[PDB]
Amino acid sequence: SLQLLNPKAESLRRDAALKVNVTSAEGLQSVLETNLGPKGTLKMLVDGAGNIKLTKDGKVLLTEMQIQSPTAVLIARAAAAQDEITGDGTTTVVCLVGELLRQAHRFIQEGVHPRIITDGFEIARKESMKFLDEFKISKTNLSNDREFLLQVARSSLLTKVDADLTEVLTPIVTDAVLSVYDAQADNLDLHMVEIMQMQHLSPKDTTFIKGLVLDHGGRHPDMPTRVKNAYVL
Amino acid sequence: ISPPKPDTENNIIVNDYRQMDKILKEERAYLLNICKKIKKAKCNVLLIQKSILRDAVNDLALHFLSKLNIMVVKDIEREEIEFLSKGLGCKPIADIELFTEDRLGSADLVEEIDSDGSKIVRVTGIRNNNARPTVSVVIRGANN
Amino acid sequence: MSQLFNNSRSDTLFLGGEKISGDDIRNQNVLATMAVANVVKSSLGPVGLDKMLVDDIGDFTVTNDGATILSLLDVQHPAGKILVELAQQQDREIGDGTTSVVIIASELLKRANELVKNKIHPTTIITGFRVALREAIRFINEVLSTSVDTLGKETLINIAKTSMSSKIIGADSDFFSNMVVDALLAVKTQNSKGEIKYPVKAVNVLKAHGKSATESLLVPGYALNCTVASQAMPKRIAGGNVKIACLDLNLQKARMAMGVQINIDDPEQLEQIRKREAGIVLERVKKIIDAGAQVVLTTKGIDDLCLKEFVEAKIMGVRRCKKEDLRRIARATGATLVSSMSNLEGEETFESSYLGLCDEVVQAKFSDDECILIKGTSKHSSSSIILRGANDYSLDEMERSLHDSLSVVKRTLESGNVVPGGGCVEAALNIYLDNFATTVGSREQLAIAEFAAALLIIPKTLAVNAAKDSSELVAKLRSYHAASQMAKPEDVKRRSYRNYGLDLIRGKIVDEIHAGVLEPTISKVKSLKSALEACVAILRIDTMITVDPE
Amino acid sequence: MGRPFIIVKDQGNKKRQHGLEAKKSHILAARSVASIIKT
Amino acid sequence: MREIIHISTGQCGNQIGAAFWETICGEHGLDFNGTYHGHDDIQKERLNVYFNEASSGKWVPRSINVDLEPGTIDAVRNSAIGNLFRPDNYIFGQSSAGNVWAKGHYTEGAELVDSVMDVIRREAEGCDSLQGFQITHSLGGGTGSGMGTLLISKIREEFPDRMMATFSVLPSPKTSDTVVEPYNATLSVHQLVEHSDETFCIDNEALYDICQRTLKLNQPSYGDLNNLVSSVMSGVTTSLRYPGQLNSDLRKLAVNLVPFPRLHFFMVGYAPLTLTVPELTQQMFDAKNMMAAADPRNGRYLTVAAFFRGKVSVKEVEDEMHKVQSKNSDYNNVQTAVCSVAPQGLDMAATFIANSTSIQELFKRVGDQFSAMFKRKAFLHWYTSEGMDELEFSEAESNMNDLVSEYQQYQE
Amino acid sequence: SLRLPQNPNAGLFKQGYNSYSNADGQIIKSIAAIRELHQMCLTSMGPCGRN
Amino acid sequence: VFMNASQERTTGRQAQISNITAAKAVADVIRTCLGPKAMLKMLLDPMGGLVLTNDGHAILREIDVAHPAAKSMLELSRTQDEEVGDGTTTVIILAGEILAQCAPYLIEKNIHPVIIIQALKKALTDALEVIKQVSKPVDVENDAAMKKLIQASIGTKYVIHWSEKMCELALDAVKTVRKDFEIDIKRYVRVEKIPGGDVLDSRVLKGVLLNKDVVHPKMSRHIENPRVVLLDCPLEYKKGESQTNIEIEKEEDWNRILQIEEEQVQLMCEQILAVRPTLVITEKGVSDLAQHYLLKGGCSVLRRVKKSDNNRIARVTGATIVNRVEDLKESDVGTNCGLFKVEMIGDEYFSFLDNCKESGLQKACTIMLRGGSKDILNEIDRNLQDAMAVARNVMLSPSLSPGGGATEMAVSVKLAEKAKQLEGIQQWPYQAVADAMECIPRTLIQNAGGDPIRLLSQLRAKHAQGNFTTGIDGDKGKIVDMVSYGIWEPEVIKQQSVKTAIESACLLLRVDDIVSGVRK
Ligand SMILES: Nc1nc2c(ncn2[C@@H]2O[C@H](COP(=O)(O)OP(=O)(O)OP(=O)(O)O)[C@@H](O)[C@H]2O)c(=O)[nH]1
Ligand SMILES: Nc1ncnc2c1ncn2[C@@H]1O[C@H](COP(=O)(O)OP(=O)(O)O)[C@@H](O)[C@H]1O
Ligand SMILES: Nc1ncnc2c1ncn2[C@@H]1O[C@H](COP(=O)(O)OP(=O)(O)O)[C@@H](O)[C@H]1O
Ligand SMILES: [Mg+2]
Ligand SMILES: [Mg+2]
Ligand SMILES: [Mg+2]
Repeated sequence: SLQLLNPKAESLRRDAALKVNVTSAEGLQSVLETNLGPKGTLKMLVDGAGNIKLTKDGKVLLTEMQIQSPTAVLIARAAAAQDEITGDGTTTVVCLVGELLRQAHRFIQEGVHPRIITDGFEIARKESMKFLDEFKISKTNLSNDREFLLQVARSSLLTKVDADLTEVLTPIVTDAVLSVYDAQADNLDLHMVEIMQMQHLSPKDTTFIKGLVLDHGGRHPDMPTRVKNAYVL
Repeated sequence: ISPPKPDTENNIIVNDYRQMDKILKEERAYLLNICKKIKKAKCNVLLIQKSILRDAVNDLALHFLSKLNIMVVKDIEREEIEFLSKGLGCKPIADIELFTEDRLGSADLVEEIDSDGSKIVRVTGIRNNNARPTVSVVIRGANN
Repeated sequence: MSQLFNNSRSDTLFLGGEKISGDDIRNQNVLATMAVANVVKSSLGPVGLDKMLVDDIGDFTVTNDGATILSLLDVQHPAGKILVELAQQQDREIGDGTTSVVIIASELLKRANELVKNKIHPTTIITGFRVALREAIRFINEVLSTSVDTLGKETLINIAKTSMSSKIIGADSDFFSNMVVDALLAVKTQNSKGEIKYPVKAVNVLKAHGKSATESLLVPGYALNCTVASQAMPKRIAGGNVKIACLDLNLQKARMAMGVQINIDDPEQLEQIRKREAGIVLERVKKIIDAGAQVVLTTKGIDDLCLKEFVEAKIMGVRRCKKEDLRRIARATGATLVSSMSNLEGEETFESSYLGLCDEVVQAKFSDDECILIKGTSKHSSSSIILRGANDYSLDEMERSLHDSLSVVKRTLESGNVVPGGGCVEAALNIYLDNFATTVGSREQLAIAEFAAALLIIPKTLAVNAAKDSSELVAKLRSYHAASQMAKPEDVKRRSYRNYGLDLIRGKIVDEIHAGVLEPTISKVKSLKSALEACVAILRIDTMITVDPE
Repeated sequence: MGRPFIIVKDQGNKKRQHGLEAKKSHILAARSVASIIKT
Repeated sequence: MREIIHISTGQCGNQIGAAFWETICGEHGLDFNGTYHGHDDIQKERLNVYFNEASSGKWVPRSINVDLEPGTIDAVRNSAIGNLFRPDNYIFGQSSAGNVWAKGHYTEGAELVDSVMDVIRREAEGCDSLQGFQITHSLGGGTGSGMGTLLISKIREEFPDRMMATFSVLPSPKTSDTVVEPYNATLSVHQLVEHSDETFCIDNEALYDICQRTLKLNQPSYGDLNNLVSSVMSGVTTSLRYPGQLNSDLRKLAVNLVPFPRLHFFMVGYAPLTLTVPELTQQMFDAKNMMAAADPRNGRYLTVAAFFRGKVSVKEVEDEMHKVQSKNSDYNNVQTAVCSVAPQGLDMAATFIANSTSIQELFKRVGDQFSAMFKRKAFLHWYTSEGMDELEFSEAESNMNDLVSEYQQYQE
Repeated sequence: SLRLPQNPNAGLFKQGYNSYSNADGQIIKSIAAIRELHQMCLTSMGPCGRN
Repeated sequence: VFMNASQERTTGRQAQISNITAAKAVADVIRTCLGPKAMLKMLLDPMGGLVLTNDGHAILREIDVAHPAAKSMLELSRTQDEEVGDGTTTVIILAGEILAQCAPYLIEKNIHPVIIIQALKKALTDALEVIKQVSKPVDVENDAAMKKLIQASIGTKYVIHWSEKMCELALDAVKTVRKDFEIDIKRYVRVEKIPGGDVLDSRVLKGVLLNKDVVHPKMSRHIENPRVVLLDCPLEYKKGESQTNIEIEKEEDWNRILQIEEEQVQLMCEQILAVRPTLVITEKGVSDLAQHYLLKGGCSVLRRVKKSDNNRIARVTGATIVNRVEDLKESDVGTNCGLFKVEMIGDEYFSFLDNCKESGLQKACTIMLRGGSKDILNEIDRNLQDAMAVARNVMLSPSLSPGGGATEMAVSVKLAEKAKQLEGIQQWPYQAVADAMECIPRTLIQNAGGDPIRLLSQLRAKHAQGNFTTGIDGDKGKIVDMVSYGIWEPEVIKQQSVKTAIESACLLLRVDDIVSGVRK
């Protein structure tokens, strides 16, 4: 139907479109399968010249390596969009879509319709939302437990970096987050917490500064370097 | 017939604001008083040649010429000016100071007639003191 | 038909292309004519079918008119360019018979080339056509019929069906024939000292693909395709006697004339100059707002600085548009198009006499489009046509089809005399000219006889487009017509035959008066003359000379 | 009818002549041969 | 003032900027390592306009090259001219604008622009005399057009006065295959006019004609085009980096060449496209040397400004002007700027930049494509999806009605 | 989203092999295509047939 | 040679054969994209994006066919989308069949392409009659039936599981845009997207949603009763229109020139503070200095807001588009603003404007979408356009036609019965109209997996005897009446499907020859 209309085109239908979505899903799953977990493997990305950038985040792997397949670009936007607002759960989205397609494809080969299969996922999803209410546990913020925040910080930091970097960088986050809670209880992440690059002695020498650090100083030599009580303007 | 812009470069300077207002007023008057003097000679049809370095008839001037019932025709070739003066017996007018009634021609019905997409301005009847009259013959056909 | 190309000659050295002579030129000219005549031969009449032409960018054009299909066919041959420009001359003048005049010229060059091969000179052939055409126009005057004893607008309705046919909207001719006749009676104007000339490009066409061609709404008034300036303005002005102000003025922020270079020594004058700039624009609007212009029309655009007062005063704004549409709005509403607002006295002002008058104005939505519909004009009536179809290419076909239909009824009202259609004119001129020149005898009898046969190609072309037995109809046509011309003056029935002929739908001989097939007399007048001059231009060519480009 | 129009093979190399001008080259071609051996 | 930053955005932007720096560095003298092997004061005493003296004299240009396609930036960087630019300057982020004003622009302004405002700030804090910014964008592409529009706006906010010069490359109707080129080029000018202060129009279609006519290269490569664009840029910048007073410094250029605010667009003119001042006179004003598709003879010059180079006196140029004004009167306008240094390779050139009503042709064209070929609301869903509405397009066509009008208003 | 994955059964039968199965539309492709040659034998049928 | 043509002129009968085969090929691409069990379609555009959908209109936008007859079929989806907004695949799939059924005759029984057109207009005239008779009216104010009417089109999409929320989402949005005849337009319907979140918490909120934050940090992030005032102009000193050139002679002039730059922005700010607004929304950019004293009164300054987003604010807050600041009064100031609040999302900031809710101008609103990814947002946004399109037809036309192919099958039965009494030459094309109208239920049975042989035979046996509301259940694949099934669609979509499909056939049937490559 498409060849007499368009003189040049490509068309897959009714068996290859299903194999493509599953094969591309299993292919992209195998890339990020090894990175998931604390003992996962690191992954560098050197593009043109040899710029080097090292991380285990699936978003950096997806939003730096160009991809041609039509299925994976939707997994890239899905893995990116979930992480861009939440900041966690990138590879988990790829593993679910990476596994749920192959786990349903065996039954498509058996001859079950795709419509009623996806109807089962939706009604099963509503059961998980009802299960989140019973599965979660209430925690009162008035106690101001600093040990509870330390354990939450080590969950993500142990996954990315080793224990040497986690122990020294964990209280840097806890001291920054301890000041977030106030009487208004309005959370502010982008304006309050920032990151700045500085090539210095080593990664282990990261320290916490309660005030605002600036990347510039006094141009003239005679201007004072250190000031005890400085009233800003 | 155009806004004043003479041969030597003319740089207009506006020092106060009343002056912006005035410059406009004075112009809506430099075109008006010249058109007012055309009514004094009761000249009913004007024929302008091809204008160089500026527009022949300003769009602001057409409002004064259109309300007073004056036909305006521009973009006439320069060599044809000898033809019109010789045929109609009308001497050309290069300045309003020399614009008088005796130098103008006459006609019974100056009319643009249109034939299926061809616009024609034909003058019916010529009477003048001229020993060298003119003649004009149109051509019609299928293609050029 | 030409083979074995002419040899490059060493004795005759001309720069550019080689010279070629003999009968091959008139064979090549006729062969070039058949290349274009076969294209337009199929799309003739109601049974005729048209073709498509792509523009090499995905776009295409499904065209029924002979002028449009030849305009896109850029003919490199010189002889074909004569017929291409003739159709561009035909549709602009009369707007009818564009396909027939090319088909008549092609059949003339066919038989004229055959007569040159029969060893008679083209000068005698041209003299045979001119004396024959002078008798043909004399015969066209004999077969005229004045409209009389007709109930209402029936003569204007059924004559439009002949022009409405051979299109996609011929099935809906019962619905479009009323509004087309009513449209031209709405734009009646007296011009040039008593000459009632109905005009077009006065009636409008708006491309709104949507519901169907059957439900095309005739809005009794003027329509304009323009977007609203500000969306906060009201889309419906209530109350009668709505005043319309037509302008050509620019309401955009003023800038003083070029040759002006401001130079000031005092710093404090910058407030004031700036103010004066905006102020001139506002004064210019402040006088027309106080005049009560409910809906202002303009050609040059309006910037947001002046749209505040229109939103505050509930005035509708109008953006860029064509220069010609505002002239007819002023004529219908009674306004006057002002190129530049001024006064004969030494002070600017705005008079109330420049305002128009209409009953109602509203912005109707044609399914994606903003169009200001004006209805109930006071000074002169107006009309607009809302075209609807399946897709934009059909709307383009509806544009030129209505332009042909409007043009036919336009020339119908210029001259009350009419002539029947359906090949009866060509069938009668054939037998009339065959009887002619029998007394002349010697040489011009063969030239005029083939001329009489050249006009029969139209009833032959209409028959084969129907995919029916053509010679069965040609036997009925010519014979019936002959039996009418020969007859006594005193024979009612036979005389009537002179009136009827070919039918393309049912395939039998029926009366054109009851069927409603009718054409104007002006459509045939000056059509054979254009085909005659088209035949003369190619027939007199002996040799062809081509100069290569530098 | 199509753009190809062939009746005999190799129409590009084969070229006809006709009319009075075609015969004119033949007699004038004999003058060149005659004028060489005329002396 | 003393210095001007030079932003380069887009694949066309990066290419033209790399060519421009390749020209500039060799002009007043620096090996691609930054070291200065030049002779002497003349080439060094205005080097601070575009280079930051670092301790140790490793001059480094002040340029911010940006693109949403890692690849173009990468290629340029891995190539030669890869030691000069500081590694931190490049700002490049996946995926690709996708050749869409709407999408590329909004999406990555949302990200790349933040990073760019960050780089434009601190690196520049480093100077004591910002004068303005020079942007090289392509009017018709994706990243360059969209981002350019966003950045121009963002910068203008963070630097009110600072002049803003652009060298946008207008699209080629014939050689720009992509169909949605006009529909972007229109949305870009919508905002270029409201913000910019002086802009130069370069048309690839015009560049092809000059490449094949004068140079006679059989097939133009983007390289050739880039070299010619580079030469005009170099002349205009020398108008700046060589001690001089004739049009000394950017702001002056603007004042001299801009009669009224809403007319930024200039027609570059450069010769000796492959010598005596009288010889170069004809080459500058030849209708074929314009790098703009529109014919300037049919149009009208408003303010002319010719930038000569090499050995030329005051009077060579003045006498030439007197002779020329006399014959092209129907077409008193003049502005001369003699320089002392000479073109790399050639002894003397003469760049030509005149405002001309003829640009309105190059805009009547683009408006015709934009409207007529998108009355059918073609390829619009790509833009409505990103989030921007169609009212914005109506505003865009409306503002070109305006531009055209202006040029028509200054009686062509 | 530029280049397809190229049908990963391409490791199977070579590019010269073309499959035109059903469901895809083989019957519709065939019955129709042969209507051209069906008109050839139809026009050449009968005593008034065309050679 | 001769003019640029005559490459290969497809003339005679083979030209029309290619058009019927080409027109049939367009419907075969989206044959499976109909019914409740319809499959999705991922199309790859050459720029780099992706379009995931099953709507025939959105599919045919991205496709490109190098054939002129198929492009006329391509444009029919724009006829349906920009007229109602629902049933675009129904238009493409019906016409294919009409051109196909008429083909046998064109190819073999030699009926000329004009006699078929005359037969179709009488079939078109009879089609509107039976569609008018088969449709039953329905009350417009019944919210219980309106929710079931809106979700008829949602059932053929992915969000049928969230149909309980989408009908409430679409019903509240349509009544907001509805003006008290009953004309509404989707240009104010804001399609702003938010990637991520759950569909359950997604809700419509009265007012607008900006992508920007306040400029200065001291601006109030929570106002009880905002008073919005729209500005068009730059709030900053601008160069100005004419050739200016100040010439400075004394030393006390340049500091005066820079001082009046400060006083002019004071003059325009002080007159804005005559009414004392809380939020000043400027169209163009803002200066760092004027904002400073806008602060010395209690206003709030934002970045440049495009025009579109201000015309919605004008109808929400009731303010007017204002450019001249000297003519600012107290009457044109926006009021009755509910609440102001700014949430933190990692993508960008978002400023919320709520309305007090308590005739006048029609109110606008912004519908919040909280999908899974970017493609899920664009998928759900087109569902709202297809769902909200249904709500317009019931207000413009209170008639309601039965769904599930019962309307088109009713056209098939009456045209088949009346074809016997229509004896003549028009009988063969008139009877072939019923053959295509019975295919739009046949496609539902094929997608459901049932046998359409016995179902259609059982359908025609019960359609004449049982009732006029009989149809096929797409999920179960059995004959179930539409009254008990409780799913209904408007009658306006049935009119555009029959009109556009037949009118498309009348155009394409008149095609004689195809000549490609003439000129640009
Ligand atoms: N004058 C000139 N124009 C160029 C050159 N290279 C590319 N272009 C122009 O670049 C335009 C398209 O490139 P861009 O729009 O910059 O591409 P892009 O959008 O940055 O690329 P992505 O961000 O990956 O989509 C075309 O109109 C070309 O005319 C060059 O060397 N010279
Ligand atoms: N309904 C009809 N009955 C008989 N003859 C008709 C009918 N309609 C058109 N014709 C004939 O077809 C010829 C061409 O008509 P048309 O195609 O409308 O004009 P054109 O030749 O300008 O395209 C006319 O000369 C007319 O006699
Ligand atoms: N639940 C259903 N059961 C049977 N038929 C249905 C059902 N829903 C829709 N249809 C049929 O599908 C056709 C198209 O409906 P819909 O999918 O909403 O429009 P579109 O074709 O534009 O996607 C309708 O004519 C209707 O008869
Ligand atoms: Mg994590
Ligand atoms: Mg006609
Ligand atoms: Mg639907």
